[PDB]
Amino acid sequence: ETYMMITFQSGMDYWKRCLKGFEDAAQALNVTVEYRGAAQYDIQEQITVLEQAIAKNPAGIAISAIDPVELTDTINKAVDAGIPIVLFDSGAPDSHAHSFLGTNNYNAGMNAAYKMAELLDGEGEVAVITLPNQLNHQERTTGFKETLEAEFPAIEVIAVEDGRGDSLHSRRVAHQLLEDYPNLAGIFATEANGGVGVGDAVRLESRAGEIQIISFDTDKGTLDLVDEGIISATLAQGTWNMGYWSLTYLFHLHHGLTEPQILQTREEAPLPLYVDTGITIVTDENVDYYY
Amino acid sequence: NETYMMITFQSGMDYWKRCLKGFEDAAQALNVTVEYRGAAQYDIQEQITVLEQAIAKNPAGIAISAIDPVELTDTINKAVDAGIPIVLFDSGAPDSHAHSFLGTNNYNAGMNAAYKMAELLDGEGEVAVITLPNQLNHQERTTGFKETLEAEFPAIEVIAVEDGRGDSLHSRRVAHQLLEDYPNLAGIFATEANGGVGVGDAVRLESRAGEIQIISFDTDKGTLDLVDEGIISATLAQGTWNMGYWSLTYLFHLHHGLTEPQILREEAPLPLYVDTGITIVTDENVDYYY
Repeated sequence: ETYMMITFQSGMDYWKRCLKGFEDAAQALNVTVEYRGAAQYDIQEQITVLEQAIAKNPAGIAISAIDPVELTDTINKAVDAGIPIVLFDSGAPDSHAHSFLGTNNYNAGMNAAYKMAELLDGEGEVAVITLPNQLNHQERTTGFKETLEAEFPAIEVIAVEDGRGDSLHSRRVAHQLLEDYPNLAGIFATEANGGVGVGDAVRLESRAGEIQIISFDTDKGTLDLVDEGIISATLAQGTWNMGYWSLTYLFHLHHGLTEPQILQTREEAPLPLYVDTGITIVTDENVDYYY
Repeated sequence: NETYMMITFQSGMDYWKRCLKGFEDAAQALNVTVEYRGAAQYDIQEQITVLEQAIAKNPAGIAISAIDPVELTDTINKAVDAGIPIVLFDSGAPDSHAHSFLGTNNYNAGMNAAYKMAELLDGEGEVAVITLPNQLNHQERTTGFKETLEAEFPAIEVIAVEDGRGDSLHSRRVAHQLLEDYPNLAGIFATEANGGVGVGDAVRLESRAGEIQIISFDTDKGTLDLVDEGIISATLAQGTWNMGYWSLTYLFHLHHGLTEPQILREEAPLPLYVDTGITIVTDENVDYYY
């Protein structure tokens, strides 16, 4: 009885706490886990990994989909094959997977808006560095923007720019933003590499902490920048929760412990649709517990 | 004697039975006891007292559906301050310090209704909504339905949203008057079970019994009968077994400190929200909901 976790950019640190929750639930439940993922950020490689998982016919699969649409046919394949499968971290809303466990990215952006307004005393100019073509980053940016337009009319969003998931690139972008906008007070990076490059731009310009910076996730570089007073806050996603509750949900499904709802098609919906695994604000106040 | 309490209002109504089934199912597996208590009427002060008494009992946890999103917050926070795990299910209290909420996402339930209406109408036509204008859960369904129509389905216009008052007879009068006022009306969404019954009955009394598409809410027998009799096109069922089972499971995790919480220096031990799902029920699956 083995439950499989499937990722992308599989060696990345973000997954380590996902996996830990997953192994904590499995230890609790006396079952086995196997970790897998595409080593690169490559859709066809994640399709191969998932296809390979389905072929071993495990007790269940938890997967963070690299793309909300281009993995769907493979996900439904698992479902069709009678394998319990849940999404975690990144979803595929049109697929037939049995649950999604992860961040409400709109609300995450809303959390960042309130934190920003607090750091700026309710006024000032802000910018976003994000990934304009990724849906989770788009929701993050819309949550932030819409929350500020709604609750903080004295804070104004003056740019949303593309940090390309790349620190050097985000630094050049941040730097250009600091030139173009004399009174820029705050920067929200929706993506970790973006925040690191925004922190390097502010510290290379001797402006730590004149410029308020909010970033995402808890990579060591992000936490070092926060511990050093450069990045003001980072949003930590509930990765342990994703792992612990995905496993749990897979186990329940596998052992038929739920009373499924019955669809028009007479197929079964044995799980809740969505588990919001939370978001934590990390500042120097709490940075220590996140290493 | 490890005991989990489920607290409701109008506690004897059929809505709750499947929540309690779910709760009891989780307890049985875990070898723990449950108690079911509630305001027997629709009465705010009554539920407050029921919850104060539960707190006094010092259970291993409390799951409660809050009769009012505001008026129960101070009592809920008393449970929290007393060190008793407490989760909301079904009807929330967003401003309280409760540990989690397990329940429908009403905006999304409205959106699901919109997609199914769109499909029923081949994406075009006049529709009306019958709702509770001053209730937040009903505002959310109406909004989710309208904004999904606005954005995704330009050729479907909702021509009216009407107050059904939770009373069918009134909703009958309303559907009838709607049918007179809008000759080309193709559909009606009722966000509330009694509106849906009133709409159903008006439609059959006018022998429109399949040229007006009707979507309702919940799985009251009155509703499911109209679905089976081809009068109601679909009804939206909440994941009430889910609510009870995962509430119990979450309280048990809280009570025993079974999670790794996120810090701030105070711990956040549970996922904030569990979306327990909405299922579209037509004559195709209606049999499984009795």
